[PDB]
Amino acid sequence: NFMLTQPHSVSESPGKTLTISCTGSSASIASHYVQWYQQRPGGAPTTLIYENDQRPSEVPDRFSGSIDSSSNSASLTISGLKTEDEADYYCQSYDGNNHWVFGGGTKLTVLSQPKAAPSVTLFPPSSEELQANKATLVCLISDFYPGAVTVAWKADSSPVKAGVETTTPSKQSNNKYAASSYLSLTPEQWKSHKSYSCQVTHEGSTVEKTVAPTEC
Amino acid sequence: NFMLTQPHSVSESPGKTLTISCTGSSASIASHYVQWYQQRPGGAPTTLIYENDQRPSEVPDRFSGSIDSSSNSASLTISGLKTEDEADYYCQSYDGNNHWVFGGGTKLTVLSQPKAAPSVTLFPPSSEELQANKATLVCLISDFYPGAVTVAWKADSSPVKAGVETTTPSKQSNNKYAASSYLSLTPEQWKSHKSYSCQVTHEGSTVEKTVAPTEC
Ligand code: NA
Repeated sequence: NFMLTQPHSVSESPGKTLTISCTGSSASIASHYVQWYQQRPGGAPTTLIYENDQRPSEVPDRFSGSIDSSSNSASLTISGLKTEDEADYYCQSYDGNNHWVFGGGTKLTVLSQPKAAPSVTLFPPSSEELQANKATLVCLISDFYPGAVTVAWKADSSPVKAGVETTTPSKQSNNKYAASSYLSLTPEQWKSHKSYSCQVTHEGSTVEKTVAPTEC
Repeated sequence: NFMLTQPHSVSESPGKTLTISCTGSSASIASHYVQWYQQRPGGAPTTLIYENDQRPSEVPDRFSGSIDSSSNSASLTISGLKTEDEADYYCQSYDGNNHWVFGGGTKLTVLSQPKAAPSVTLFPPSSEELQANKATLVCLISDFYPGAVTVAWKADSSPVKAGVETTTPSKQSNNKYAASSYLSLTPEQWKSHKSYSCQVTHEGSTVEKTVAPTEC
């Protein structure tokens, strides 16, 4: 039935303005009231926006709500960004039976350092692995900021989904993020295809790397 | 100066008995009092044991602390593991100047599913990488539970710390955990050494793979 989708992450420098979206599925977003909550790490969530655009008195005017019926979305706009705004933000509404429905949440990053697109290194199966009748590709994703990427794999052009595992991005020692996606297959599938590809999307950046069985 | 070392992770089925050890370095464990704190996931830390073995009345008698001067260690024992005992555990004492000294912390898991040691797949630098005057080794760690590991690299037989980056464990789709570690070298250092090793520790069990520079 009805479900709410939010972006995983949003970013902006201090003093500027960003916006978090909340897109509904299977039903109109305008059918029920939409709420917005801020969740600092540990502690009670605070109500920022209720009934689409009404704001509690203790919430500053920087936070505003809106509803766009054209895109079936709710929007939380935050101006005059401060570092204290760094938190997780949730949108909430009701389904057909007036039962609660929440979004996945959005990590707000107040940019403290230069942005960085990831390095994408694709590894073919090691000879040791292939001697053990096993085959796994590893897509290493390193040195990106903020820490939100989506990975897509391809075999001989067509995309694959079965056998794909992607780890949650975690921080390296230089305050940048690292992650890795891996695709496990049988050695037959590995050789029965001309090439494999791993495609990483990081905001408006897309890198795709391609490997083929070794000829050496 | 004075340091306190705990195992990284421990686990056991409900109802059994488990001991977490805290070994001191550079000074005697019997010189100052030892505390044991418990941090449940997402909660505030509380005092389990203070002054080596004194127990606050609100703490169940299933907890107990001891001191062993022969091994220069303090130990927390939990008789009859309960589900609410799943938490992080810390030992704490003082140095010669009576400043706080904390152990590294131990993650305790009450087993809800079978324990599974990790698979460790070690990848050498690809040709596409060495073509670009770059070299990265990737250690893929997958299919383990509980989700807690520590990774250590070695060049030939000496431990290497510069260039290591390890990601945090992420829950795969089969309800087990995966993680990765990578070591970034120059193509000169890769060719110079005769072998590289990645050592993964999972609750006193260690898996360790080795690769050597072979042309292609
Ligand atoms: Na667990």
